[PDB]
Amino acid sequence: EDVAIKVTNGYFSWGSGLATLSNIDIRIPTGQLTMIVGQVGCGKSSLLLAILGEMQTLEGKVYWNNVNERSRSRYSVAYAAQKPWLLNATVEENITFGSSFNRQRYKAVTDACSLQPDIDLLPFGDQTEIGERGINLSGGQRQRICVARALYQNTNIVFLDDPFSALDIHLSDHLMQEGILKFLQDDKRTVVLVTHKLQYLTHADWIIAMKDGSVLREGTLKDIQTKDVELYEHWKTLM
Amino acid sequence: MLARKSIIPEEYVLARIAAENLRKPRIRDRLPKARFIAKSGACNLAHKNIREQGRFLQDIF
Ligand SMILES: COc1ccc(Cl)cc1C(=O)NCCc1ccc(S(=O)(=O)NC(=O)NC2CCCCC2)cc1
Ligand SMILES: Nc1ncnc2c1ncn2[C@@H]1O[C@H](COP(=O)(O)OP(=O)(O)OP(=O)(O)O)[C@@H](O)[C@H]1O
Repeated sequence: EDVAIKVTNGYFSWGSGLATLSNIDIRIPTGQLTMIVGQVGCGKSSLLLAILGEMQTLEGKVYWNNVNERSRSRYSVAYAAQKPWLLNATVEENITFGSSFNRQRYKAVTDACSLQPDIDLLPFGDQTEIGERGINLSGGQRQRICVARALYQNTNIVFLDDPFSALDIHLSDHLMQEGILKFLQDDKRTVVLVTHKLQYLTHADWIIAMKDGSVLREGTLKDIQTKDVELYEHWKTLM
Repeated sequence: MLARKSIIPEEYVLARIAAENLRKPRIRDRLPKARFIAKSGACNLAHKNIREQGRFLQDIF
């Protein structure tokens, strides 16, 4: 039903040898905003990747049944890792990423990404060649371009990994939260956001926790805050 | 004879001005719209895959 992924693996680890994703179970709600957040150092990015299918699964069980599901994930999940990747093409071509042009979708995403002054200040606007072997930009700008490209798509499922960590400022993080709320929520696109800042968890349809392994279910915040882990509530509310 | 057989110096030729600044991609070199009948009153299409009916000696006459 709501669960868009299903795993019960005993180990899904990189390379060969001792596991790093040992003994996990997970489920991602449909239309969710699962905020997989934990201590920095173990679990998150590797979990997202191994779910994408780019790790040496040692004890996993095959289960991928979305709404009407299935052959190898059967679909295209947008993505943006902790390091951005850009084509060496125009900003418009970069964002479009091989799709039908749509001034509505593109304009809404440009407004929701707050990159307009950067585009205006470039010598040719969205027609300017970007990326390596081109005009070089700052890390926050590149994060914005990557998340904008991952936004304007045709994929019900979505993924992210620390999209605000390299942002220009926490004010820009609030702006990106507002844009995600305005555009993502208008649709029914499964989003799984990840960020080391715990303040932004509005409408948390699920909360997966990681500390050398999964902690508990992706349940609501209300049941989470008093599920025999009060230190979690203290740490999250205090900061 | 054998101009540039030695082929080491490449992969780092920096982008031209028209490359990085994106002045070259302004092509504006669209082909003209295909007419159906020319201005000279001659129809100009291209029929293809027509089964050739050979020739006849009557054609020489
Ligand atoms: C001219 O060589 C010879 C002279 C004398 C003798 Cl006894 C043997 C040879 C010989 O075995 N030759 C190898 C065959 C050969 C010949 C000439 C040329 S070439 O036309 O001078 N150079 C080019 O074509 N380069 C183009 C452009 C970029 C890469 C693609 C090809 C290229 C290849
Ligand atoms: N692509 C990779 N190949 C091999 N090892 C990796 C790779 N990515 C991470 N690791 C290692 O595996 C361990 C688990 O990484 P994990 O994905 O949990 O990092 P993370 O929690 O996302 O950290 P951060 O969010 O700071 O990047 C880490 O110690 C890391 O050094």
